Amino acid sequence: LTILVKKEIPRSTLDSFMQPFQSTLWLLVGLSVHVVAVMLYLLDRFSTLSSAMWFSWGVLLNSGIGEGAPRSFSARILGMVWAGFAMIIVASYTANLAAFLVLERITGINDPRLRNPSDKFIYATVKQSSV
Amino acid sequence: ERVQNSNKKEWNGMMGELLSGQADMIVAPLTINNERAQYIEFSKPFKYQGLTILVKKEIPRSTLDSFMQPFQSTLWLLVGLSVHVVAVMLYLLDRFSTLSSAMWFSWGVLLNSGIGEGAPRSFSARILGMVWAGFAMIIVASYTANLAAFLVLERITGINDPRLRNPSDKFIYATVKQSSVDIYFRRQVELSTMYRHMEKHNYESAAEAIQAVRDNKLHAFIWDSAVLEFEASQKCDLVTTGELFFRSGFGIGMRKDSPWKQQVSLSILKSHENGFMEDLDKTWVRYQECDSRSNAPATLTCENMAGVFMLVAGGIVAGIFLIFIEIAYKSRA
Amino acid sequence: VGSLTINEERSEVVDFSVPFIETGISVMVSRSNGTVSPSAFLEPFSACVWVMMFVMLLIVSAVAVFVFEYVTIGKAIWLLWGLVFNNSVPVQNPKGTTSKIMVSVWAFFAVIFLASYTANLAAFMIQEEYVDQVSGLSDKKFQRPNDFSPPFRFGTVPNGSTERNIRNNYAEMHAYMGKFNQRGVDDALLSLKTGKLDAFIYDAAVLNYMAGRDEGCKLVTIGSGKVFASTGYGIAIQKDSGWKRQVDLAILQLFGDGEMEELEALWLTGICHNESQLDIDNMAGVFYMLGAAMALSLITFISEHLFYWQ
Amino acid sequence: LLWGLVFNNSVPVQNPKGTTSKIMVSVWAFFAVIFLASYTANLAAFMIQ
Repeated sequence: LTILVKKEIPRSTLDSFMQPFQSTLWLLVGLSVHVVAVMLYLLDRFSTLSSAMWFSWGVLLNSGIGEGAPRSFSARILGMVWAGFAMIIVASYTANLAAFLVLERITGINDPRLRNPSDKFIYATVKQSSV
Repeated sequence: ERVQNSNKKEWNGMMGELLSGQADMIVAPLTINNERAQYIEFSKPFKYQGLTILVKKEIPRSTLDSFMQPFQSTLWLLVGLSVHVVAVMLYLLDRFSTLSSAMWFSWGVLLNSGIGEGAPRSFSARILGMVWAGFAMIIVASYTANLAAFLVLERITGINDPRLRNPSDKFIYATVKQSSVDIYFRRQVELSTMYRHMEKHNYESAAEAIQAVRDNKLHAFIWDSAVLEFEASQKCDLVTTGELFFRSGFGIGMRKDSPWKQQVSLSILKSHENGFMEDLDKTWVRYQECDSRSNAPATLTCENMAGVFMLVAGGIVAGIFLIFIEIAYKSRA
Repeated sequence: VGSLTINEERSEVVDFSVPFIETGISVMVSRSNGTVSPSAFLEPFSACVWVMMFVMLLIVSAVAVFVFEYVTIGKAIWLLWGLVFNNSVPVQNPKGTTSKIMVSVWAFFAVIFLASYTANLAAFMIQEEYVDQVSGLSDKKFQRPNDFSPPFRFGTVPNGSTERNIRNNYAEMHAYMGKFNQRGVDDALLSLKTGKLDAFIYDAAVLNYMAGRDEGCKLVTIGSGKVFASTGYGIAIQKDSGWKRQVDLAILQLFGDGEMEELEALWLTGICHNESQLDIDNMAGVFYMLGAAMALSLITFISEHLFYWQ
Repeated sequence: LLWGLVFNNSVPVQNPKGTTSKIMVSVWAFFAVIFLASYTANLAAFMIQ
């Protein structure tokens, strides 16, 4: 003898089409891009100007878009930890994408759903049978 | 026990000294049984605990020794030979439609290092380079996943274990002689055979069996949780395995019908009321740890880096010699 | 017989039997969302790896000089950072084929490196457990709830033993809890599920049953089984009657036979007995590692006024 | 050009002229980073189950 139950739905993470955390996949990081571009502009100004964001996005997206390195080292040391931060957020995105994709019914007559009865579960068998 | 091969039952050890008038109170971790409480009055019993099993934790390793060698049997140099023969193939495709530099192109295709070369002029080499980069992405993704596989990847459970219920020679079991565990086992009939396997290996003190478990002469030990759970928190190499059998608490053993039997049953409860015992076991019991054995392999021990740094430590030495040979070639031709 | 605890306020009038079921004062916590660690996995790579990186990185300046002898001051580390963190930053390669070797070693160190750190991080963030944001009754949250946007709401049933125990240790606690009385156990669960109550305080055995008999098995109780005032159940009896010492024997005999674990099949068994990064805003530590550098870039800007004196 | 950035490689490739050409490659790079992190994700889910 054995027990028959109905399988559930459970979903895949298809509906997160590049939105697993789009609440907190913030545009605040893009504002951070813009203000560090303003900061590198001011560091290069008072020691290649309007193109700084076309540099910085090419730092971000691993796309070699055709710009020049900052001449001052004070912007370069910021770019070092900026690339380190970019590696950190892409690694965290990879791990949090894997977390969605790596992640219990009744067990016998010794289950308190079935041994101790209730209203939330309904049990039945064929009448006048061996069960 | 029945002693002197006669009709006399004396009480060994401490309780006989309580019965013989050597004392009038017992203040010790003394459990509550049906046989001792036949004529010895107890108190409200200090605590609530149970019996549990003590075993020795294993080694298990991390994957530090795979310093860039998880599969160095099959992390083949055959792929480098494949690099060399596809460089020869691109050379021949560019020749008979940038020559000696083709491997300095192709390695820069492989290692995501933009080393300063030119694209092949013919498209027939370019379509090979497309699927070559796709293959490079495939092998680096497989290496990442197989590195994660090493880093993402069972002891006895109660008296209902066939290692322990059905006895054998490969496991040795012991408890302290003349204790409450020997009473609980001789009382039970279903465990009688287990007790008959227990009769040839028992010990006389707690520390004897605790030291003997760590010397692998004794694979398991049975005692109370309120000592073994402390001992597995200080000598931090051993572990318990969960559930309890005989849930009780240590009580004060008194002589029968002493007049303090109403006082000490009050004051114990009073000490359970105003927060004294929580200060007491915070001072004495849960004051120290090493680490809770939740079996979390998700941790570091990236302590050593020797096998992965030794490749650059040999590269820095051999590179000046290869530079000297290269400039001797430049001077020659 | 029934559910009836043992204490001192009842032992003066009534005599008692042997303690009967281990219990105490516990606390049922809300069914909160899952949480990852409040920081990125910056645990001890900095002990060995992050410090070996600099000292094995800086040594190539000698060979970078030696290849130009037979471009090092600012360009060398600017090259050597771009390939270790997987970026096509526009960087001029060094001259000559003899300089091309060590970068080709460093790229293989990079691919081993980042695939290691992603590996360890991916091992770490799918095995870490949620940590119990409230612990113990001695916490400031369980003290006078002063500094808390809307503050903590403790539930209790105002007739019984736990009220008379809490009125003799923390007067202002129950003086605040007097506005938060409950009229039943299921009404306490319904008030906890609808956001009307933050935490509930009751006996250990009933709470440990209802933790195991909820339709979901979300978060239940603070810690695992940490009880405040550990006591027992019992059987009340006529004071100093002769029928006490017999039941005192017989109950211990029951403890001698193991029949409570045979009576476990009705008693306390259950379902789920401890068997999304909207909270990714815990990245403020690395944002502090951002803005600290945003300080230092000004600091170096100030020390870039030193050629005015030199 | 469009193969070198989708499979994460610094192949020596001349960028196109003008800032107006620079937009679609900057979209494609974000498609690449979504792409490879997807395929590594699904593969890493697949080979430990």
